[PDB]
Amino acid sequence: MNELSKKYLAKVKERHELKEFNNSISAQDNYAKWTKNNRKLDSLDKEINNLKDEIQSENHH
Amino acid sequence: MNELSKKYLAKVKERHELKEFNNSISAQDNYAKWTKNNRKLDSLDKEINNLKDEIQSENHH
Amino acid sequence: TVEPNLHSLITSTTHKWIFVGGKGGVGKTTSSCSIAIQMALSQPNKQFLLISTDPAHNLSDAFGEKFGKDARKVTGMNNLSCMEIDPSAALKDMNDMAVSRADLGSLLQGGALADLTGSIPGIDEALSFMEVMKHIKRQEQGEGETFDTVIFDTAPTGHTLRFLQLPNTLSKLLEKFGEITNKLGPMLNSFMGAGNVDISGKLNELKANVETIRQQFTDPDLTTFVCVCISEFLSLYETERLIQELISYDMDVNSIIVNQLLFAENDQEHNCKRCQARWKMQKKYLDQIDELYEDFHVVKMPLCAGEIRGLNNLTKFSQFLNKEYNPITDGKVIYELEDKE
Amino acid sequence: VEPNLHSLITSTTHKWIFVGGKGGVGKTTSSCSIAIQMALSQPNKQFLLISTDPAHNLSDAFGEKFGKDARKVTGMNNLSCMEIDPSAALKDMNDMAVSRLGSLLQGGALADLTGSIPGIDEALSFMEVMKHIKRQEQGEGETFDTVIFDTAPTGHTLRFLQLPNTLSKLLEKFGEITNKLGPMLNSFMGAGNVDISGKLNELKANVETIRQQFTDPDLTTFVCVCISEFLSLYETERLIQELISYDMDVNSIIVNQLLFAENDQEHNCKRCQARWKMQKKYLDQIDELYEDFHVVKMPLCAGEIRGLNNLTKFSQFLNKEYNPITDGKVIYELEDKE
Ligand SMILES: [Zn+2]
Repeated sequence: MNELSKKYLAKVKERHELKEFNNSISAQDNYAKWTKNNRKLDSLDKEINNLKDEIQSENHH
Repeated sequence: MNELSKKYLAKVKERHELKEFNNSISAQDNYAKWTKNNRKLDSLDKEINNLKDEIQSENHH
Repeated sequence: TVEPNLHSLITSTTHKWIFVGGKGGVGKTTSSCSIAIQMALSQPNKQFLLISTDPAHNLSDAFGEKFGKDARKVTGMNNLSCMEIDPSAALKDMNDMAVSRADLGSLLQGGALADLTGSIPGIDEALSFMEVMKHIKRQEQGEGETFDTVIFDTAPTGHTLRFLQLPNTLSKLLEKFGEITNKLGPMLNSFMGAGNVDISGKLNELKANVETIRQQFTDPDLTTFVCVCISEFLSLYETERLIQELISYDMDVNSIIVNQLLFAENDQEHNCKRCQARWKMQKKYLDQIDELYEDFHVVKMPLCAGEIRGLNNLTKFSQFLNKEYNPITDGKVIYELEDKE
Repeated sequence: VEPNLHSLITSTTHKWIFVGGKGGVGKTTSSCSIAIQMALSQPNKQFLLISTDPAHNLSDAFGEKFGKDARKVTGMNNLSCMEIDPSAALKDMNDMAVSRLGSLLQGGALADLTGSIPGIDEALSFMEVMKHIKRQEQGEGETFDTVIFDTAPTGHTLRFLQLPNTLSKLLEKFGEITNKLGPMLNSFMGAGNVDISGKLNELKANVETIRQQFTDPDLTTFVCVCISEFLSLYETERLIQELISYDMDVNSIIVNQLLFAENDQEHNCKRCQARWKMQKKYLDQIDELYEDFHVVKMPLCAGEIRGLNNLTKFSQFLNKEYNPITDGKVIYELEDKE
C-alpha cells in the first residue's frame, strides 16, 4: 500500500478510537479533556477529508 | 405572472420583512416573541425552498 | 389549560418508552429518578427499568446504591430497577468479537463496509442503541421477568435519536451498492459474491431494525420525550432547539421540567440579595416559557440546594412532578431536605 | 499570561475591539468597562463605544441618553457612545434605492444572484454602520482612534468575511452568461448588466478591505465574555473556533459573575456557596484549556451597575486582577449602594 493510503487508514482509525473514548468521558465532569478531544477530532476530520480527496483524485479515470 | 411566482415573491418578501423586524427585537428581553418569529422564519424558509424548486423544474429545458 | 405537572404521564399505562434529556447542568438525572419513582409508586402492578447512558454514571449516587450493567432492584421498591450502561463500550466490544471471528477477504469486506457506512451520520448511534436493547432483553430473559416501561436518562451531549432518519438513506445506497455489484461478471461474482450478499444483508438488517424502532418511537401513546432545563437564556434556547429536533423526527414531546427555581420572594431566610437578584432573572424567563409553550406540560420545580440522595429524599422531592409545587404551603418540605444537607 | 486586559487597555495599535458573548453574561457592562479603562489610560486618544444589541442599554448602563448620533460621555472628553440598529439602517438605504419593470428585472437579477448567499445582508449592514460612523466624525470634525464594538448576542455579525471569494466565483458565473447575449439584447440590457457587475465588485472590494483590517491582530481583536457554567463555556468555545476560522484575533476571555463565596464576609448563603462550588469546578477547567489567553476573572456584583461613577469603580479590575481577599470592600460598597 502507498504511504498515502497507509496514512488515511491510520488517521481514520485514530479518529474512530478517539471518538469512542470521548463518548465515555463526561463533558461536564471533564470539560477540559473533553473539549481538547473535540478539537483533535475536528482536526483529524479535516486531515482525513483531504487524504480522501487526494486518494480519490489519484485513482480517477 | 402565474400564481406560483406571485406567491414565491410574496413569501420571499414576507420572510425578508420578518427577518429585519426580528433583528430589532431583543432575544433576551422578548424571548417568547423572538422565538415564535424564528419558528415562522424557519417555516417560511421551507415553503420558499419548495416554491423555488417547483418554479425551477417548471422552467427547465 | 394544561396542568403544570406530569400526572397524566405518571398515571399512563400505554407508555413503553420515556426519554429524559437536557443539555448542560439542569437536574436531568434527578428528574429521571423522580419520574421513575413516581411511576412505580403510582403503578405497583407494573415493572419499571430506569436506564442511564450518561458517562457521569450517577444513578448510583442519586439512590446511594451501586448500579451497574446488570439490572437491579432499587432498595425499598419491588417494581423499580436501575442499570447504567456505556453504549459505545458495548458496541466496541461487539466489533472486537466480529473482527476476532473473521486476512485480505476481511479487509476488503471491512473497507467496502467503511465506504458505504463511514460517511453516513447516525449509523454508530443506531448500532449502539440496538446493543442496549439486546442487553435489556438478555437481562429480562435472565431475570425471568420483563419490564413494562423503560425510562431513559439520556447523555447530555450528542444525538441519541438522530438515526431515526436512517432507513430512507440506507435504502438509497442499498441500490447504489446494487447497481455496482450487478456489473460484476461470473468470475468476480464467484470470489466476491458471498461477501457482497453479506454486505447487502448487513444493511437490510440495520434498515429493518431501525424501522422497527422508528415505528415505536413514533407512537405518541408508546413513547414520549421529557425535556429538562433551567430558567436562563442559554438553556431555554437549547431546549427549543431540542424540541424542534425531536419534532423533526416525529417524536412526541409534550413536557418540560424547569429546575433549580429559587422562588426567592416566597422564602425570606434562604435568600441573600444575590439569590433575589437571580430569582428576578429566572422569573423573567418563566413568564416567557409560559406564552411560548402553552399547550405543553411545563412543570416548575424548586431549587433544592445541596444534592438529593437516597430513595427517601428522592421520593420526598419527586412528589412535585405529580402535584405542582406551591412555594408557600409546600415550602417546609424543601427547606427540610436542604437543611439536612 | 496575565489574568487581566492591561496590554489591551494600553495598546496604541488597535482601531477595532469587538466584545461579544451569548446569553446573559454581562457582555454590556464588560463593553463599557473596557471602553472606560482605555479612555483613562489614553487621554490623548478618542474612543467610540458603539452597540448594536437591540436591548440598547448603553443608556441604562451609563445613565445618560444615547442614540444614533455620537454623544460624549458625561464626565469624559475622550469617550463617546452610539446605539445603532443595523437592520433598520439597511432597511432605510434599500427603501431609498427603490424609489430611484426594468427595475423589477434588475431587482430580480440581484436576488437570484445574491438573496441566497449567507452574509450578504450582514456585510451590507456593517458597511452602513461604518458609513454612519464616518458621517459623525465629519460633522463633529474629530475622528475616533479606536472603536469598541458591543456586538449583538445572537447571530453571526462577522461571517461575511468569507464572502469575497464567493462573490468572485459568481462574478464569473454571471460573466459567462452576459457574454452569450447578442447585439439587440446587449443594447436594451447591457447598461444594467454593467450595473449588476458594478455593485458586486464594489461589495467584494469593500469586504476585502474590511478583511485586511479585521485580520490584522495588531489592528483588531475580539474579547469573548462568558460565565462559569457549561452551556456558556461551550457556547464560548464555539465562538472562539468560529472566530479563528475567520483569521480574526481572539485573545481574551472575561469570565463574569464569579461568586468567590469563600472570601465572603456574609457567608450567609448556602445556596450561594453551592453555586460557587460549580463556578469554581469549571474555573479550574478553563485554566487548563485556554493557557495562552488572557483569562480575566471578574466578581459578581449583585443587581446592576449604572453610572459612570460605578462603572469605573468596577472597571478597574479588568486592569488589575481582582483579589477577593483584599479588594472585597469595593464590590460590597457597590452592591450595598444599589
Ligand atoms: Zn445567596
